[PDB]
Amino acid sequence: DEKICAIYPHLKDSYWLSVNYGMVSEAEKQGVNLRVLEAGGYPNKSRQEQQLALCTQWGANAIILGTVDPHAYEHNLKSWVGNTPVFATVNQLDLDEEQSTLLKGEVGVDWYWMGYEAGKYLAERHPKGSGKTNIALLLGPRTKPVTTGFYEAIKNSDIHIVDSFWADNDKELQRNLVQRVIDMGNIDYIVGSAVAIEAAISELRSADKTHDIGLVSVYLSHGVYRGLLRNKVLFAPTDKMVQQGRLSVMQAAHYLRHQPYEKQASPIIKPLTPKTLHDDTIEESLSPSEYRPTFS
Amino acid sequence: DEKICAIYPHLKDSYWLSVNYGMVSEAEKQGVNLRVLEAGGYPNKSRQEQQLALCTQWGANAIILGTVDPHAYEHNLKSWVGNTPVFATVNQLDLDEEQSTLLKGEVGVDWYWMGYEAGKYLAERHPKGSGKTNIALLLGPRTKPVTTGFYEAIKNSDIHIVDSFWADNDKELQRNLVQRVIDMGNIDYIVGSAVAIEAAISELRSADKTHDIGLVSVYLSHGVYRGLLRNKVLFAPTDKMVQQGRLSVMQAAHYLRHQPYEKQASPIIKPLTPKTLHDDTIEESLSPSEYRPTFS
Amino acid sequence: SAMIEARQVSELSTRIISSVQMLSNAQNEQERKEAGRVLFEQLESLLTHIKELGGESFDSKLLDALESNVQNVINNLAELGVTVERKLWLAKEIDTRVEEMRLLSEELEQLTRTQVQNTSTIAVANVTHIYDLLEANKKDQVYQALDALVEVDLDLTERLHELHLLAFKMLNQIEEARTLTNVDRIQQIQTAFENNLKIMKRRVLAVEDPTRSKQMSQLLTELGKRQVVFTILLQQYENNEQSQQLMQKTLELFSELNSTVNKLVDDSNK
Amino acid sequence: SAMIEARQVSELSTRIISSVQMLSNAQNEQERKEAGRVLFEQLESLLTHIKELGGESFDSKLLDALESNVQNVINNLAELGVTVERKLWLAKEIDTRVEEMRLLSEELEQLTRTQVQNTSTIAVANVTHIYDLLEANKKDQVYQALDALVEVDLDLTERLHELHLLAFKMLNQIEEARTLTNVDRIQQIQTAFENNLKIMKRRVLAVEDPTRSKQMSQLLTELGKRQVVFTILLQQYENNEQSQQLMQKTLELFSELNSTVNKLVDDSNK
Repeated sequence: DEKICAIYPHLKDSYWLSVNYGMVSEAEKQGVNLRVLEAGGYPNKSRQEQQLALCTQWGANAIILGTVDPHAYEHNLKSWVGNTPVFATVNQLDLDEEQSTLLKGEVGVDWYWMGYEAGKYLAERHPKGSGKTNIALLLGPRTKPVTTGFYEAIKNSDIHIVDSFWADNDKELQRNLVQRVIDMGNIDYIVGSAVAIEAAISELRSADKTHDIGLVSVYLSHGVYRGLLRNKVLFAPTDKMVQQGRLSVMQAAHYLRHQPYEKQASPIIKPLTPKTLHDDTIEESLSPSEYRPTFS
Repeated sequence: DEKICAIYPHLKDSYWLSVNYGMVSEAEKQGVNLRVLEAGGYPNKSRQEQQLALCTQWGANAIILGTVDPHAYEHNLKSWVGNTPVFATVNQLDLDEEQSTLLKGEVGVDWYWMGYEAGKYLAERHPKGSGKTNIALLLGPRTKPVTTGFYEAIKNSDIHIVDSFWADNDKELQRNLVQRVIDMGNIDYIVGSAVAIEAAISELRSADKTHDIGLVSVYLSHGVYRGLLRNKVLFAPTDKMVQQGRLSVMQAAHYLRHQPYEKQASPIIKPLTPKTLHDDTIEESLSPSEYRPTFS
Repeated sequence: SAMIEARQVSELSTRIISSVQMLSNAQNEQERKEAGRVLFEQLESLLTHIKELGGESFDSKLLDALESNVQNVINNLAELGVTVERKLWLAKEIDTRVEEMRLLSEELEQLTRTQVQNTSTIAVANVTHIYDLLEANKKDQVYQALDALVEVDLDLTERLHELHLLAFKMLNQIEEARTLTNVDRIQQIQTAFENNLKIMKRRVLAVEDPTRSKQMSQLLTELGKRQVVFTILLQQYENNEQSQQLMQKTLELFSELNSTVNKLVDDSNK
Repeated sequence: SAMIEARQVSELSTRIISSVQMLSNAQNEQERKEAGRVLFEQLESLLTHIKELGGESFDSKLLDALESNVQNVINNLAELGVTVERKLWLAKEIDTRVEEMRLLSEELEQLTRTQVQNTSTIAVANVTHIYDLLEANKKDQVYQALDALVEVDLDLTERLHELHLLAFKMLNQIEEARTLTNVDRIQQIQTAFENNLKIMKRRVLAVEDPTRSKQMSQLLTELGKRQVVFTILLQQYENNEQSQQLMQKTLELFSELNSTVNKLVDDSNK
């Protein structure tokens, strides 16, 4: 059986836990020998470099890689994996023409469209001249696709972005910001990352301000999902985290087995609202309950 | 309103959280001004001494005290509280004849009877000549009433105490022991502290050994209770933690208001089995759900 | 007879130095009282001899350069003897002030642990309750209960673990502080303690729990005050630095003193 | 002419000492190469002079006691110069070995945090599932789900927080170890690290989670090995202790040397 060694930036959130599930699931169905490795977290550049090297020593026939930083490995990939085939996942892995030799496939989604979708939700909710509406923007770390797309969908929409707060994507950090927003009390919606919306759900209950501030997530996760299911969230787009995981394994398997496969696959973003959670749509986004992180 | 200052060894478990609830509840009904203080934990002698002194500076009209060590304050109580009235709770607070001047009341239960009750359960389950049965004894820290009484109720009962393990009363410590017991695999019951039974519930599920080892608790707590409710536990006695809390407040209030009150009150231990959880019996043992630690 | 004293001086010079070193590496306010008390006597001798030798010549330029070399050597042993004095005090202060902080930090660590503890019990109590709601087929209240379990308990369990983690770190810092000799680490821990303290102070204020938030905010503001222990932790270092430069000075001064008692042993050869 | 060299010796004696002190407080393998290289030249001079002065007398008893005093003084500066050499090495070793351990401890802290993280997500996923079970009125599976929520999730959430707390402590220790100068603290941290490591090693083995338990057991056994960094942390101290005694010895030897170059400056007066 072909050996495929996947490598994530980390595996501590709903997202990558879900990508993992698909990668592990397909890896089974696809009948290949999987081995997954997770860096300490996005700031762990060194760690991932060694993991890439470790994947090679393991004798990986193919390597799926979720970059910890786009421009990393741009001029070094071969000095880590050698001549092994690499397939990018979730994150954009750009390499120089000399290094682009290894890129046998890419699975991902343009996050501009993720923010756009969230933007569009709000825009149709409040068209031009229907009445000024105030927004808060907790999108995380410091141009950004999610942001750009959100702005483009707002253009000409009677929706006003009062303030915008950034901070790492940690729960306790976002929670803090969410509270900061609740205090300026003239806002009607909080467009933020899944972790921020998650925080806002509790913070808004605690402050009893539920029904007073709407929550719009810029992406999906268990929690933001369960939040939707229980009308504690208004909207969230899904970029099929589970599916992205499968696709990547499929690419890698097909390539090695000399089969046809889209060199640049990408699931189809889908909007989610409480009354529109379609089973088959979430089955390709979030890992099943009880499912725990698997590494082979 | 009379000022009553209660003092616990700690407030980190089902037990004292429950005592607290009753003390706070009655303190309300009784119409007195309550103020509760908790030492860091049982080993925090110094801390409690200062809290006793702090209660006095606060101007406590009466002080309820849950000793952190029986023989502590035995020859010093007055040098801490002065001439203020002290009422012991839960734990035996013995003082020398000179210091016994302050003891206006005591609320407690003889723990020998707690262990006895657990013992009796097992004894009737396996009388003399009905067939040898093996027991493990996770009773906690290192003669002990609970132990003595358990042994007395076993005397002449075809029940055999294979081994006995002691360790602090921490979850992770008991869990360890519980696992040690599961490995010698020739045991049929584990008589232990609530924290140990709690641990055993999970450990026995994990090891799938449920239905293979019975659990008997030597006292009650949410968890051991919920364990009973869901047939994951066989037996547990209750020494009415909530009630002990009330009684103590009642004493203190009555004394100050020159009313009649039992100088040495003590609830009535009651046995608990899954099919016999009487509402009124637990209402006087465990704090209600959602109820959170209150200090006034 | 001038050679009789010169060598006598050169001889006592060496025994003095080895007495200052001894003074330096003294620990309690006793080894200090001693290594110094003998440093004293040895000095009163370097003087009687330096005085007699002060008669075997009358060169204005040299007799003054001698009077000068002896004073500098005296002020030095003096300034140094005060340093070893200040050292013993700083150690007394730091060791004291730290322990004060430890008792507080330890209380806070236990107070946050105590809360993590409670959250669990309540989650269990909270789940038990759902079993009842479920029995009575009060299906709405069940949904509502599960909501709370997540929006409140599971969420609090994390927030509190995080808080207890900081209080734990903040304690570990205070434990290392009392034996901190390295200046860079003192620098690091100081601002780390200051930053941690700040976020900690903020995290607690947001925690919806009356008595507990005050308790902690108090403990925090109190620790915040004894934060100066770090400054005095530097002075410790700053002072031991002095104490070493002074010692190196003692040698140059004794060298200079003799380089003059010699130029003086002549002139009595004229 | 014997007085011409005697003072010359007494003079170079002082400049030598101040050169050994300098050698002592040297830091890189450069300030060492220097303060010592000049210590060398200053010595080759103390010798030429000590040699010439070695002619102004022929007393068997004294000429030998001199040859002896000079060798002892030489072996001393030698043994001391080696100590300052060994020091620079220990610092290089420790600083290196510690960082190795840090990277590991840090990996373990993140690996345990990562698990605490997952448990939460899953608890939430697990509760979400109950909403479905509840909808379909599959009341049994609901009871069963709530059971698991407590017997498994809420229970794991605690066990993992506890584990992550240790890994956190174990890291804080390794961070303090690299600048540990105090012997008692080195003693304390060493056995604390050893005890913690042990329970940690046990807690992980019990955690039902394949890949993760191996990962951690590995990290743990690996850290367990670099545990020796503590022994060498002592040698650091043990050696700096030596380095100080030697310095104090240098003074007694130079004192003894001159207390003999003097008894020698006579005999040329007979």
